[PDB]
Amino acid sequence: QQFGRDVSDFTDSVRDPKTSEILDISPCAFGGVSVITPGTNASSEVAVL
Amino acid sequence: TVLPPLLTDDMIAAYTAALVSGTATAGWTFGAGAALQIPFAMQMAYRF
Amino acid sequence: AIPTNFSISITTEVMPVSMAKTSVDCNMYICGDSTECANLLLQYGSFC
Ligand SMILES: *[C@@H]1O[C@H](CO)[C@@H](O)[C@H](O)[C@H]1NC(C)=O
Repeated sequence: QQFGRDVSDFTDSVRDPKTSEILDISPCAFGGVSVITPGTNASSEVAVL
Repeated sequence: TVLPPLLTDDMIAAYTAALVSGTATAGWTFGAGAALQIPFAMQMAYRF
Repeated sequence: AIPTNFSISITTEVMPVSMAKTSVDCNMYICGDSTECANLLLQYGSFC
């Protein structure tokens, strides 16, 4: 074997072709951004989720 | 296509007739639990 | 006929109240974060 697939057919597992060291692939980082505000009437400072 | 339903028309009739005969000889008791033998004017007296 | 003795009984019923609330990022779904996909995606606007 050379490469693993996940429970869906994306390659998440790579064995190094040079050292035969088998490595997981993670995603880089992604997600969502939310904003916390008390109201523009109330302040100008925010918190970010 | 169209498929016929499971619960057929005469079944649909015979489940409906037992809604009538049991209302006509047991009344409130027909639905309240075990159906109980009783006169129909007594059932009306219960309802009224 | 009038009931003389009786019983009691507990029955159960079950009914959902919520759902697995999800979310789909478009870039890691319709693109896979290729630069090519994001630039034809502007031809569809803020559909996502
Ligand atoms: C909210 O804004 C109004 C004017 O837009 C201002 O008069 C009011 O003082 C503000 N509220 C607070 C709590 O400062």
